[PDB]
Amino acid sequence: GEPFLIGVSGGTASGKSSVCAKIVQLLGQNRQKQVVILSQDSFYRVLTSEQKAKALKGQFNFDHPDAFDNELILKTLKEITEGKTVQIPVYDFVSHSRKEETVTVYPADVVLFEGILAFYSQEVRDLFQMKLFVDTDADTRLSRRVLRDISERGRDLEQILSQYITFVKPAFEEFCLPTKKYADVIIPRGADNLVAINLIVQHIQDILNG
Amino acid sequence: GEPFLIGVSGGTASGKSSVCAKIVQLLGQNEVQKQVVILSQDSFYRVLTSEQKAKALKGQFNFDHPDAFDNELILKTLKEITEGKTVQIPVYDFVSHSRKEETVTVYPADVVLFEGILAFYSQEVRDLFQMKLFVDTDADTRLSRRVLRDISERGRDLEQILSQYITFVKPAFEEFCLPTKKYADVIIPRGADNLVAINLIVQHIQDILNGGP
Amino acid sequence: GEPFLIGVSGGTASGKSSVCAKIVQLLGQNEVQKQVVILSQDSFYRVLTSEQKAKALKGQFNFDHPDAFDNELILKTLKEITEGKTVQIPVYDFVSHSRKEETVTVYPADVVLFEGILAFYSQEVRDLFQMKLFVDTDADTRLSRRVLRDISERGRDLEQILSQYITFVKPAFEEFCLPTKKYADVIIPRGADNLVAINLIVQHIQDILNGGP
Amino acid sequence: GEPFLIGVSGGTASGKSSVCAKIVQLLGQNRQKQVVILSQDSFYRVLTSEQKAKALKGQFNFDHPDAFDNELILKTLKEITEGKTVQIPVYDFVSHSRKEETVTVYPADVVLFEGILAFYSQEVRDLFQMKLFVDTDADTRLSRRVLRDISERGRDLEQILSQYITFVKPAFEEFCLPTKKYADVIIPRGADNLVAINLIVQHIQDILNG
Ligand SMILES: [N-]=[N+]=N[C@@H]1[C@H](O)[C@@H](COP(=O)(O)O)O[C@H]1n1ccc(N)nc1=O
Ligand SMILES: [N-]=[N+]=N[C@@H]1[C@H](O)[C@@H](COP(=O)(O)O)O[C@H]1n1ccc(N)nc1=O
Ligand SMILES: [N-]=[N+]=N[C@@H]1[C@H](O)[C@@H](COP(=O)(O)O)O[C@H]1n1ccc(N)nc1=O
Ligand SMILES: [N-]=[N+]=N[C@@H]1[C@H](O)[C@@H](COP(=O)(O)O)O[C@H]1n1ccc(N)nc1=O
Ligand SMILES: [Mg+2]
Ligand SMILES: [Mg+2]
Ligand SMILES: [Mg+2]
Ligand SMILES: [Mg+2]
Repeated sequence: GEPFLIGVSGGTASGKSSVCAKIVQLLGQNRQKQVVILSQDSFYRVLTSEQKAKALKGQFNFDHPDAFDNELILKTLKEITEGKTVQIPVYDFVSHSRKEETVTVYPADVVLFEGILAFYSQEVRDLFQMKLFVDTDADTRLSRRVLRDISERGRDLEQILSQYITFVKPAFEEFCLPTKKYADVIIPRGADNLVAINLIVQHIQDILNG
Repeated sequence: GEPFLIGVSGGTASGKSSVCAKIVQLLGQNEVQKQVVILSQDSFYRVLTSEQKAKALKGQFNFDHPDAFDNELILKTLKEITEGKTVQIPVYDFVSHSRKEETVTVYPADVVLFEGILAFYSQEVRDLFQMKLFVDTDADTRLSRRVLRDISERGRDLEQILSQYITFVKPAFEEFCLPTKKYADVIIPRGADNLVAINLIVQHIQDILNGGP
Repeated sequence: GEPFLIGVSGGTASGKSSVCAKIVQLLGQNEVQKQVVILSQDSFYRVLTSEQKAKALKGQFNFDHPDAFDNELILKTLKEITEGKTVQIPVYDFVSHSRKEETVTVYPADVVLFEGILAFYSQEVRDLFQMKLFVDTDADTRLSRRVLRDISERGRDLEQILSQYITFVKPAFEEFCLPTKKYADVIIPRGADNLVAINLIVQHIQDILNGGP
Repeated sequence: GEPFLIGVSGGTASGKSSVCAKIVQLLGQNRQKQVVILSQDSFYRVLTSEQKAKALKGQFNFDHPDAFDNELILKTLKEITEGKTVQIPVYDFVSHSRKEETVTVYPADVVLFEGILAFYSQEVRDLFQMKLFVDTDADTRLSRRVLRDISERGRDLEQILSQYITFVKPAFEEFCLPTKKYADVIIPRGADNLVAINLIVQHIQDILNG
């Protein structure tokens, strides 16, 4: 069959992955539908030595649409829509290097693609049969983002905040937030909005059933 | 010869003090001078009982709640300043959460600026202000500034800072500060960076002090 | 000899048109005159396809969404007005949800006011404005004004009005209009009733037109 | 035993009664705790013929603290806290008349007292062992209030709105909203905030159990 591709966007630490996890979990509550969640973060571009030098100095914008391998995203997603098995790269964010190992993703009935810029490119955007944007208060997101980067990346607090003000927040307002208008459903308060998520799940189930 | 009281509000680390400072500096650049004094709501915290200080040590005291401040003393102080009287302002030790014996003498001035997250909360205090300004700054910009302020305090954990913010500061802002925003004369987006708005406010103050243009 | 463009935003029935009207009237009272024209975003709705009009008849078309407006035509029109050109403005029939054949000629002016709930949404349009104002009015005050406007339309059900508001108008305001509020130079609480704020804005406009005080 | 008195306040159509119903319903989910919900609207004062004339002309403020029989409220609530059976008046809002029939309320383990001005009087406020304030967007509340009054009171639309602007909204900002500072828990989004309500229920259960 043909997979049902769902695109999920939203600002940093807005709860995109939590909303996808909730969707899969509620899909199984109601044979079973196979569901897989993909992340745009897996498709960061391979950096040159100069770009990696700027990144280690905190001078590379990883929130700009150019930072993502949009060509690899488009090709991976188009092969999924045609029902094939694909290989997903494994990107190391602490070292800014795409690892050699890949992850095999077998065909599923529903595929969720989440990322801060999932709706930016028009070609990938037209592949999504449903599009969701996760909305969360900017300070709530920042404090999640700060705790997340302190532990998962081991970075300094002052350097996290200066990176946020320099790159993350401006790129959100210039590149991510405008893609909100392409969303079929906008979800305020993220995964805690179980009412909205339940409507989305019921909509997904009715499209697959008939 | 009546002091001109200006109330300044806005969320934590929105720029209330910087806006007050910019107004003071701009008022002096166009002097042909004016006595200007700045008061802060943070000087009027209540003295905590030993029961309350115990909860405070466990991070279970809401310092952002209206009850945390001496609203009676705020009103009495600002009313006397309005009448041209000289007032005594307490000094508050935040480590001890108590008031030192020494007070600060504050003399009347041409312009008195009072800044506070809850400056507009009480109706009696709000009516004392002949001009009211609200500083509107992005929440994540404010949180970044607020974290850097609090973290400079020695032995103040970051996860303690962020959890106090999520539990007390953000809810108190939404529930007690934001409903008063409607009462301002002018709302200043982006804080002290908004000089077109601040220049208009300063020009309006100069013309009130001069009895006209 | 360049027209001075002012962008005005704020939620539904916040007072955008009244604020524009008050600015026009106050600019003429202190003339020693200035040509001022007012444009509205509601003139730039897109023509609806027969598929879209069908959903509109079932109350399932979002007229508050950014896609409902001709952003290309808005930008092209305001860019030509900025250059001092004369523009043709469409006329929109709301019953038919289509554009009449007749257009309205709009000549350049000293001051051009553009008002719209989504006036600041697009970055290209937002940068054309040399001054940006946001009108901040209580939501229940706005809803009361909005219901009385819509209910005067013949055969327009009240429960249809309120459900269109809850489904489309309020969410679009929170998700598309409010994030642009930060870009305004001045935020006007309580709308056209705020004459201290409006007087400051008018005085600032007069001084830009005069090249100084 | 002694009943556990809970006071619930909030603006018009904020969901106060819906929050009380949800609390009772979740209390029984977890012998059983007997719970009763009382409404401040039952204790409107008996109007004189002149006051009733102004009310029929739309010139009486039913949102002012003086409109409620605070003496009867205090006495009814104090007798409840001492464990007695009380009689609750039955007020007719369309006619502004207290009916002669009363409702018998037998002792319960938990008593919820909801009303726009439940925390206004300090004497009634000190009787509440827990205090809750329900927060909801003003336009959401107005549209609920409008539909509610169109049907339950049969009033004209223009007269509902003018009453709201003249009395309801100003009295909310002057009398109701300031009592928010007495609340132990503030509930944004009303009954839809099942996370906050669950914490309240668990707190109630732990106070009753031990
Ligand atoms: N910096 N920065 N911001 C980006 C994005 O905002 C976030 C995307 O996902 P999200 O968690 O915001 O949803 O990843 C961060 N990233 C990317 C590569 C790397 N080597 N280190 C990182 O930190
Ligand atoms: N926690 N907390 N919040 C409060 C207020 O929100 C902020 C004042 O407002 P502002 O400076 O943000 O304008 O001070 C914090 N405070 C209070 C006492 C203390 N011993 N240490 C503190 O940190
Ligand atoms: N529905 N709705 N919302 C829209 C907008 O929110 C409002 C414009 O903004 P404003 O007048 O509130 O400033 O017009 C309404 N509209 C649009 C088309 C039509 N045929 N009838 C209407 O009523
Ligand atoms: N008018 N008015 N406002 C009041 C209050 O706002 C509301 C209290 O309860 P709430 O539903 O706002 O929670 O009752 C209304 N009332 C009272 C007596 C009467 N004879 N007719 C009424 O309509
Ligand atoms: Mg993620
Ligand atoms: Mg300060
Ligand atoms: Mg208009
Ligand atoms: Mg009720």
